[PDB]
Amino acid sequence: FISELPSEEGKKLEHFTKLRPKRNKKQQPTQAA
Amino acid sequence: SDQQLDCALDLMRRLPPQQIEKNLSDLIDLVPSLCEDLLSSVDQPLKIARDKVVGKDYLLCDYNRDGDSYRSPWSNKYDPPLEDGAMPSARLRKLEVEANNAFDQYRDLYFEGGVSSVYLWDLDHGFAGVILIKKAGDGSKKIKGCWDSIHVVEVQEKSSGRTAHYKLTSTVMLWLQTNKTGSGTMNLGGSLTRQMEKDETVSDSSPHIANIGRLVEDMENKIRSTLNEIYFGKTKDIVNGL
Amino acid sequence: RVSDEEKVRIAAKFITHAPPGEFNEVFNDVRLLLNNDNLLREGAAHAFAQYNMDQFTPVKIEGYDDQVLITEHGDLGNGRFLDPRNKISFKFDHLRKEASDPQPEDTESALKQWRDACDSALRAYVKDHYPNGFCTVYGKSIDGQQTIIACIESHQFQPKNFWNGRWRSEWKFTITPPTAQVAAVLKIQVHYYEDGNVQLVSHKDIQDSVQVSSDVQTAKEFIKIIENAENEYQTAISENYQTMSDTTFKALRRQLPVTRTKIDWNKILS
Repeated sequence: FISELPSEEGKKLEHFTKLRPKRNKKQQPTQAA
Repeated sequence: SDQQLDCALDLMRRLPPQQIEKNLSDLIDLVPSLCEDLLSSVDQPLKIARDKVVGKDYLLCDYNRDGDSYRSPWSNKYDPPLEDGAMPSARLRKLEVEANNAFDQYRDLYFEGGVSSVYLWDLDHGFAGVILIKKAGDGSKKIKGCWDSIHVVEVQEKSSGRTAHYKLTSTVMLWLQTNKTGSGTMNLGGSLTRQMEKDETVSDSSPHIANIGRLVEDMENKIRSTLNEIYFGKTKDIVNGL
Repeated sequence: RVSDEEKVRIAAKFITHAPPGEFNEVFNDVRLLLNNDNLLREGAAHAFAQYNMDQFTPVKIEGYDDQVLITEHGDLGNGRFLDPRNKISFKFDHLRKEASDPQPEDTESALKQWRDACDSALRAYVKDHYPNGFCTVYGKSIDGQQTIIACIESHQFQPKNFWNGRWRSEWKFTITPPTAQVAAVLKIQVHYYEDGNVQLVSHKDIQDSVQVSSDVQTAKEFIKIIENAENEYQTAISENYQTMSDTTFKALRRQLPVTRTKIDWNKILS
């Protein structure tokens, strides 16, 4: 320890929302909430 | 840092969805450099706001946000006001208005209530948009439910202007719970995400909103069935097998 | 900016909310996001142990057939945990979830007599009522009161199919002739995460009473209350599912508009 631990899942989860078109903002948020 | 992003998105796939907002704010505190990508790729329950100048409700998400303000689809104005916030092109604002009206009707016909909003934004060689729908069921009963639709569409017009390529990524979040807390409390909640792609004729009789309307309708009809199977069949058989 | 101290508090909290069978995935995610191994080790050591104790983690010990649950009730300090059935102590690596160095533990109390009878009756109950269940029974004095503590775990892990599920129940019998008050908490958690993230979370508190007689008679009454309460709760969950599917879900979105045709999008647009 500490080291990366084993997984029986076989494959990474895919993240479909990564591939969504991006909208550019003129200003970034103060807070996330 | 794409490997960071993947880990964060992997995290949101495992942490109780009953706590999405808090986990998203914690996660951003944990990795501040991911703020922008997290806000764009992590779906959250939809919040309702009132546009006071028009007297209609609208839905909040990252796609109508700028700074800490949100744009209404009715009045096309940020709230709190903004000096310089991202706006659709004048041509696209026009389509955004038609699309809001169209999906208002769609919502009435499929949901018979709730609230909907549509936000569009210009791309280099097309445009994108989000269709939002929020419908709460009867919250007065022992069990209550809520439904959030988030449909993000990307549209690439072909040069001839006669076909376009449409890319849909749809999230439906489904929340069911007991009104009792805590002892005897039961909460079954979360979301499913699906993708559809399609080339379509674009013409006076098959315009963008109609082609997008059909894809959203197809998608939602399919996901409703899938939700039924996953929530009330699959998680139930898992329970039964414990 | 959040302090390093806060970053690990957050990392620790994520680790404690890992769904069952997914500790390793959440740990690896958080380990990489924190990007400080020294900090993770100091600041989230507490969380590894808490997760295991809260989850009633079953562990196999070499040379004993019956797995033991890791709970707060068995924590003997300095990395060791009690196995009351087998009368041993064993080191537990909280990250790797491995038992080592088993050693005899004296018990004797004989709240032990009650402990052993409750354990026998619960073991038979668990083998019948669960496909893959484990249980551990403790006997101890808390605030000068002789208390039996029964813990049950049962899980199904299918990471290849993107789902995991776990049941836990903890039963406390506080021995006070002629009537023992009984307290319980029953918990279910199910996670499905193929092309989404859906979770069932539920728990139920039980309060009841048992007449206390002999160790063997009282145990059998103990088990009778457990069975009944655990059966009623399973029935309620299943009633709740039925209500959700045939009433609550139907109230959200229709299958088709009232005209029961798909939308005419030309007519909407005109």
